[PDB]
Amino acid sequence: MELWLVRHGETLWNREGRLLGWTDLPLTAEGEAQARRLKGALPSLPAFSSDLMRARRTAELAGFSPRLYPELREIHFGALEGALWETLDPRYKEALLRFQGFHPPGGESLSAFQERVFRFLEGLKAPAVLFTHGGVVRAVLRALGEDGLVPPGSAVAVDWPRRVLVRLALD
Amino acid sequence: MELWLVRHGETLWNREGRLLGWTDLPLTAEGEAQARRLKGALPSLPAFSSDLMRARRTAELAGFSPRLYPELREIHFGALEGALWETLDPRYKEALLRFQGFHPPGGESLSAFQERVFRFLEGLKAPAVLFTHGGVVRAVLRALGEDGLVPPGSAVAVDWPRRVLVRLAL
Ligand code: NA
Repeated sequence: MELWLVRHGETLWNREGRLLGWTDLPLTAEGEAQARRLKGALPSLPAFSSDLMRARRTAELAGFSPRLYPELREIHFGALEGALWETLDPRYKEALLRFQGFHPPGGESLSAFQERVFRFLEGLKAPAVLFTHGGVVRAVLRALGEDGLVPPGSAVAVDWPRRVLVRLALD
Repeated sequence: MELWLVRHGETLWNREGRLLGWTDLPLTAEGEAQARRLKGALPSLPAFSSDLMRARRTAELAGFSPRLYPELREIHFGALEGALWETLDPRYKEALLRFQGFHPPGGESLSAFQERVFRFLEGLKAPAVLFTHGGVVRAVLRALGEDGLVPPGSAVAVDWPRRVLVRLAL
Protein backbone atom coordinates (compact mmCIF):
# COMPACT_ATOMS: atom_id res chain seq x y z
CA MET A 1 0.00 0.00 0.00
CA GLU A 2 1.09 3.55 -0.74
CA LEU A 3 2.29 5.14 2.49
CA TRP A 4 3.89 8.59 2.89
CA LEU A 5 6.20 8.82 5.89
CA VAL A 6 7.19 12.27 7.09
CA ARG A 7 10.08 12.98 9.46
CA HIS A 8 9.13 15.86 11.74
CA GLY A 9 10.90 19.19 11.62
CA GLU A 10 14.05 19.85 13.61
CA THR A 11 14.27 20.44 17.36
CA LEU A 12 17.24 21.87 19.28
CA TRP A 13 18.68 18.40 19.91
CA ASN A 14 19.04 17.83 16.17
CA ARG A 15 21.71 20.53 15.90
CA GLU A 16 23.09 19.56 19.32
CA GLY A 17 23.44 15.94 18.25
CA ARG A 18 21.55 14.46 21.19
CA LEU A 19 19.43 11.29 21.11
CA LEU A 20 15.79 12.36 21.09
CA GLY A 21 13.19 9.69 21.74
CA TRP A 22 10.20 10.06 24.05
CA THR A 23 11.51 13.31 25.53
CA ASP A 24 8.80 15.73 24.40
CA LEU A 25 10.68 18.68 22.90
CA PRO A 26 9.25 21.37 20.62
CA LEU A 27 10.12 22.24 17.04
CA THR A 28 12.47 25.16 16.56
CA ALA A 29 11.59 28.13 14.34
CA GLU A 30 13.32 26.43 11.40
CA GLY A 31 11.52 23.22 12.32
CA GLU A 32 8.17 24.96 11.93
CA ALA A 33 9.44 26.49 8.69
CA GLN A 34 10.32 23.05 7.33
CA ALA A 35 6.83 21.87 8.28
CA ARG A 36 4.98 24.68 6.50
CA ARG A 37 6.91 23.89 3.32
CA LEU A 38 5.26 20.45 3.35
CA LYS A 39 1.75 21.84 2.86
CA GLY A 40 0.72 21.32 -0.75
CA ALA A 41 3.64 18.95 -1.27
CA LEU A 42 1.94 15.95 0.33
CA PRO A 43 -1.11 14.06 -0.99
CA SER A 44 -4.49 14.73 0.65
CA LEU A 45 -4.72 11.31 2.28
CA PRO A 46 -5.96 10.38 5.76
CA ALA A 47 -3.26 11.35 8.27
CA PHE A 48 -1.74 9.64 11.33
CA SER A 49 0.89 11.03 13.65
CA SER A 50 3.00 10.34 16.67
CA ASP A 51 1.38 12.01 19.65
CA LEU A 52 4.68 13.68 20.50
CA MET A 53 4.46 17.47 20.11
CA ARG A 54 7.09 17.89 17.39
CA ALA A 55 5.22 15.41 15.18
CA ARG A 56 1.72 16.73 15.90
CA ARG A 57 2.89 20.29 15.19
CA THR A 58 4.54 19.24 11.93
CA ALA A 59 1.29 17.63 10.81
CA GLU A 60 -0.68 20.75 11.73
CA LEU A 61 1.66 23.16 9.95
CA ALA A 62 1.55 20.83 6.94
CA GLY A 63 -2.21 21.40 6.77
CA PHE A 64 -3.31 18.07 8.30
CA SER A 65 -5.55 17.10 11.24
CA PRO A 66 -4.13 13.64 12.10
CA ARG A 67 -5.40 10.93 14.39
CA LEU A 68 -2.77 10.35 17.11
CA TYR A 69 -1.01 7.05 17.77
CA PRO A 70 1.89 6.50 20.21
CA GLU A 71 2.77 3.52 18.01
CA LEU A 72 4.35 6.03 15.60
CA ARG A 73 6.76 7.38 18.23
CA GLU A 74 10.52 7.33 17.89
CA ILE A 75 12.27 4.47 19.72
CA HIS A 76 12.40 4.93 23.51
CA PHE A 77 16.10 5.52 24.27
CA GLY A 78 15.65 4.85 27.99
CA ALA A 79 18.64 6.03 30.01
CA LEU A 80 20.18 7.20 26.73
CA GLU A 81 17.53 9.88 26.19
CA GLY A 82 19.33 13.17 25.59
CA ALA A 83 22.77 11.58 25.38
CA LEU A 84 25.28 13.19 23.02
CA TRP A 85 25.85 10.98 19.99
CA GLU A 86 29.53 11.98 20.09
CA THR A 87 30.15 10.53 23.57
CA LEU A 88 27.97 7.46 23.09
CA ASP A 89 29.71 4.20 23.99
CA PRO A 90 31.03 2.53 20.78
CA ARG A 91 28.82 -0.51 21.34
CA TYR A 92 25.72 1.68 21.35
CA LYS A 93 27.01 3.67 18.37
CA GLU A 94 27.57 0.58 16.23
CA ALA A 95 24.32 -0.99 17.40
CA LEU A 96 22.52 2.07 16.07
CA LEU A 97 24.73 2.29 12.98
CA ARG A 98 24.17 -1.34 12.02
CA PHE A 99 20.56 -1.02 13.30
CA GLN A 100 20.65 -4.20 15.41
CA GLY A 101 21.22 -5.50 18.92
CA PHE A 102 20.35 -2.27 20.72
CA HIS A 103 18.88 -2.58 24.19
CA PRO A 104 19.31 0.61 26.22
CA PRO A 105 18.72 0.30 29.97
CA GLY A 106 15.25 1.53 30.88
CA GLY A 107 14.38 1.74 27.21
CA GLU A 108 13.09 -0.10 24.16
CA SER A 109 15.14 -2.61 22.13
CA LEU A 110 15.46 -2.14 18.37
CA SER A 111 13.68 -5.47 17.85
CA ALA A 112 10.74 -4.33 19.97
CA PHE A 113 10.74 -1.00 18.13
CA GLN A 114 10.61 -2.72 14.73
CA GLU A 115 7.74 -4.99 15.80
CA ARG A 116 5.80 -1.97 17.04
CA VAL A 117 6.36 -0.01 13.83
CA PHE A 118 5.67 -2.87 11.41
CA ARG A 119 2.62 -3.96 13.37
CA PHE A 120 1.19 -0.46 13.02
CA LEU A 121 1.88 -0.35 9.28
CA GLU A 122 0.31 -3.79 8.85
CA GLY A 123 -2.97 -2.47 10.22
CA LEU A 124 -3.37 0.39 7.75
CA LYS A 125 -6.29 -0.38 5.41
CA ALA A 126 -5.72 2.39 2.87
CA PRO A 127 -3.09 4.90 1.66
CA ALA A 128 -2.14 7.40 4.36
CA VAL A 129 0.33 10.09 5.37
CA LEU A 130 2.25 9.27 8.55
CA PHE A 131 3.87 12.04 10.60
CA THR A 132 6.61 10.32 12.52
CA HIS A 133 10.29 10.27 13.45
CA GLY A 134 13.70 9.59 11.95
CA GLY A 135 14.00 6.16 13.51
CA VAL A 136 10.63 5.01 12.18
CA VAL A 137 11.47 6.15 8.65
CA ARG A 138 14.85 4.47 8.96
CA ALA A 139 13.31 1.17 10.10
CA VAL A 140 11.03 1.20 7.07
CA LEU A 141 13.72 2.23 4.59
CA ARG A 142 16.19 -0.35 5.88
CA ALA A 143 13.56 -3.11 5.68
CA LEU A 144 13.13 -2.15 2.04
CA GLY A 145 16.89 -2.55 1.53
CA GLU A 146 17.76 1.20 1.50
CA ASP A 147 19.68 3.74 3.58
CA GLY A 148 17.19 5.16 6.06
CA LEU A 149 18.73 8.61 6.54
CA VAL A 150 16.35 11.42 5.54
CA PRO A 151 16.52 15.15 6.45
CA PRO A 152 14.20 16.56 9.13
CA GLY A 153 10.96 17.79 7.62
CA SER A 154 11.38 15.60 4.54
CA ALA A 155 9.19 12.74 3.36
CA VAL A 156 9.36 9.34 1.69
CA ALA A 157 6.65 7.42 -0.13
CA VAL A 158 6.70 3.66 -0.19
CA ASP A 159 4.74 0.74 -1.48
CA TRP A 160 4.71 -1.21 1.79
CA PRO A 161 5.99 -3.76 2.17
CA ARG A 162 7.61 -3.95 -1.28
CA ARG A 163 9.68 -0.90 -2.30
CA VAL A 164 10.45 2.80 -1.95
CA LEU A 165 8.59 5.02 -4.43
CA VAL A 166 9.98 8.51 -3.89
CA ARG A 167 12.07 10.60 -1.50
CA LEU A 168 10.87 14.17 -1.16
CA ALA A 169 13.15 16.90 0.12
CA LEU A 170 12.36 20.62 0.02
CA ASP A 171 14.69 23.61 0.34
CA MET B 1 7.60 -9.52 0.30
CA GLU B 2 11.34 -10.13 0.15
CA LEU B 3 12.56 -13.01 2.33
CA TRP B 4 16.12 -14.28 2.47
CA LEU B 5 16.35 -17.93 3.47
CA VAL B 6 19.88 -18.73 4.74
CA ARG B 7 21.03 -22.30 5.38
CA HIS B 8 23.48 -22.38 8.27
CA GLY B 9 27.09 -23.45 7.73
CA GLU B 10 28.24 -27.08 7.73
CA THR B 11 28.54 -29.26 10.80
CA LEU B 12 30.25 -32.61 11.27
CA TRP B 13 27.00 -34.42 10.47
CA ASN B 14 26.66 -32.69 7.11
CA ARG B 15 29.91 -34.13 5.80
CA GLU B 16 29.21 -37.42 7.57
CA GLY B 17 25.79 -37.60 5.92
CA ARG B 18 23.69 -37.93 9.08
CA LEU B 19 20.18 -36.62 9.70
CA LEU B 20 20.58 -33.43 11.72
CA GLY B 21 17.53 -31.95 13.36
CA TRP B 22 17.25 -30.78 16.95
CA THR B 23 20.64 -32.22 17.92
CA ASP B 24 22.46 -29.00 18.81
CA LEU B 25 25.75 -29.45 16.94
CA PRO B 26 28.30 -26.64 16.47
CA LEU B 27 29.62 -25.37 13.14
CA THR B 28 32.92 -26.77 11.88
CA ALA B 29 35.75 -24.36 11.03
CA GLU B 30 34.65 -24.36 7.39
CA GLY B 31 31.09 -23.80 8.55
CA GLU B 32 32.16 -20.63 10.33
CA ALA B 33 34.14 -19.55 7.26
CA GLN B 34 31.01 -20.03 5.13
CA ALA B 35 29.10 -17.86 7.60
CA ARG B 36 31.70 -15.08 7.45
CA ARG B 37 31.48 -15.03 3.65
CA LEU B 38 27.77 -14.17 3.91
CA LYS B 39 28.54 -10.88 5.67
CA GLY B 40 29.47 -9.23 2.38
CA ALA B 41 26.35 -10.44 0.59
CA LEU B 42 23.20 -10.47 2.73
CA PRO B 43 21.06 -7.29 2.84
CA SER B 44 20.66 -5.51 6.18
CA LEU B 45 17.01 -6.49 6.70
CA PRO B 46 15.49 -7.41 10.08
CA ALA B 47 16.96 -10.78 11.09
CA PHE B 48 15.43 -13.88 12.63
CA SER B 49 17.05 -17.19 13.40
CA SER B 50 16.49 -20.73 14.55
CA ASP B 51 17.56 -20.85 18.21
CA LEU B 52 19.90 -23.79 17.54
CA MET B 53 23.63 -23.02 17.96
CA ARG B 54 24.68 -23.58 14.35
CA ALA B 55 22.05 -21.14 13.08
CA ARG B 56 22.74 -18.52 15.76
CA ARG B 57 26.49 -18.66 15.11
CA THR B 58 25.91 -18.33 11.38
CA ALA B 59 23.82 -15.19 11.94
CA GLU B 60 26.48 -13.72 14.25
CA LEU B 61 29.38 -14.32 11.85
CA ALA B 62 27.26 -12.95 9.01
CA GLY B 63 27.02 -9.68 10.95
CA PHE B 64 23.47 -10.02 12.37
CA SER B 65 21.70 -9.94 15.76
CA PRO B 66 18.59 -12.01 15.05
CA ARG B 67 15.43 -12.55 17.01
CA LEU B 68 15.25 -16.18 18.07
CA TYR B 69 12.35 -18.36 16.95
CA PRO B 70 12.21 -22.16 17.52
CA GLU B 71 9.67 -22.25 14.70
CA LEU B 72 12.66 -21.87 12.37
CA ARG B 73 14.26 -25.11 13.56
CA GLU B 74 14.86 -28.04 11.26
CA ILE B 75 12.33 -30.85 11.74
CA HIS B 76 12.87 -33.03 14.83
CA PHE B 77 14.03 -36.45 13.62
CA GLY B 78 13.45 -38.08 17.01
CA ALA B 79 15.19 -41.45 17.22
CA LEU B 80 16.48 -40.80 13.69
CA GLU B 81 18.70 -37.91 14.82
CA GLY B 82 22.22 -38.78 13.70
CA ALA B 83 21.10 -41.69 11.53
CA LEU B 84 23.17 -42.25 8.40
CA TRP B 85 21.21 -41.26 5.30
CA GLU B 86 22.87 -44.05 3.30
CA THR B 87 21.66 -46.84 5.58
CA LEU B 88 18.34 -45.21 6.42
CA ASP B 89 15.49 -47.74 6.38
CA PRO B 90 13.77 -47.66 2.97
CA ARG B 91 10.44 -47.00 4.67
CA TYR B 92 11.74 -43.79 6.24
CA LYS B 93 13.75 -42.71 3.23
CA GLU B 94 10.79 -43.33 0.94
CA ALA B 95 8.51 -41.28 3.18
CA LEU B 96 11.01 -38.44 3.16
CA LEU B 97 11.44 -38.47 -0.64
CA ARG B 98 7.71 -38.78 -1.31
CA PHE B 99 6.95 -35.59 0.70
CA GLN B 100 3.49 -37.01 1.47
CA GLY B 101 3.81 -37.80 5.17
CA PHE B 102 6.49 -38.43 7.80
CA HIS B 103 6.59 -39.06 11.54
CA PRO B 104 9.74 -40.62 13.04
CA PRO B 105 9.48 -42.33 16.45
CA GLY B 106 10.03 -39.79 19.21
CA GLY B 107 10.10 -37.13 16.53
CA GLU B 108 7.94 -34.51 14.84
CA SER B 109 5.44 -35.10 12.02
CA LEU B 110 5.89 -33.28 8.73
CA SER B 111 2.43 -31.78 9.26
CA ALA B 112 3.61 -30.31 12.55
CA PHE B 113 6.81 -29.15 10.86
CA GLN B 114 4.88 -27.41 8.13
CA GLU B 115 2.30 -25.91 10.48
CA ARG B 116 5.18 -24.46 12.47
CA VAL B 117 7.17 -23.12 9.52
CA PHE B 118 4.33 -21.65 7.47
CA ARG B 119 2.69 -20.09 10.53
CA PHE B 120 5.95 -18.23 11.15
CA LEU B 121 6.36 -17.13 7.52
CA GLU B 122 2.78 -15.91 7.23
CA GLY B 123 3.22 -13.91 10.43
CA LEU B 124 6.14 -11.84 9.16
CA LYS B 125 5.25 -8.14 8.89
CA ALA B 126 8.22 -6.88 6.88
CA PRO B 127 11.08 -8.15 4.68
CA ALA B 128 13.61 -10.28 6.56
CA VAL B 129 16.69 -12.46 6.55
CA LEU B 130 16.02 -15.86 8.11
CA PHE B 131 18.89 -18.00 9.43
CA THR B 132 17.52 -21.50 9.34
CA HIS B 133 18.02 -25.08 8.15
CA GLY B 134 17.96 -27.13 4.96
CA GLY B 135 14.51 -28.58 5.55
CA VAL B 136 13.01 -25.14 6.09
CA VAL B 137 14.63 -23.73 2.96
CA ARG B 138 13.47 -26.86 1.10
CA ALA B 139 9.92 -26.38 2.30
CA VAL B 140 9.83 -22.79 1.08
CA LEU B 141 11.36 -23.53 -2.32
CA ARG B 142 8.97 -26.44 -2.87
CA ALA B 143 6.01 -24.26 -1.95
CA LEU B 144 7.13 -22.04 -4.82
CA GLY B 145 7.39 -24.95 -7.24
CA GLU B 146 11.19 -25.00 -7.04
CA ASP B 147 13.80 -27.62 -6.14
CA GLY B 148 14.81 -27.29 -2.51
CA LEU B 149 18.55 -27.88 -2.71
CA VAL B 150 20.82 -25.19 -1.31
CA PRO B 151 24.33 -25.95 -0.04
CA PRO B 152 25.14 -25.23 3.62
CA GLY B 153 26.11 -21.58 4.10
CA SER B 154 24.22 -20.50 0.97
CA ALA B 155 21.03 -18.50 0.58
CA VAL B 156 17.96 -17.99 -1.59
CA ALA B 157 15.86 -14.83 -1.83
CA VAL B 158 12.17 -15.13 -2.54
CA ASP B 159 9.16 -12.94 -3.18
CA TRP B 160 6.96 -14.74 -0.67
CA PRO B 161 4.79 -16.34 -1.46
CA ARG B 162 5.09 -15.87 -5.22
CA ARG B 163 8.52 -16.78 -6.59
CA VAL B 164 12.28 -17.09 -6.15
CA LEU B 165 14.23 -13.87 -6.69
CA VAL B 166 17.81 -15.14 -6.75
CA ARG B 167 20.07 -17.89 -5.40
CA LEU B 168 23.35 -17.12 -3.68
CA ALA B 169 25.59 -20.18 -3.70
CA LEU B 170 29.12 -19.40 -2.54
NA1 NA C 1 19.24 -41.37 16.75
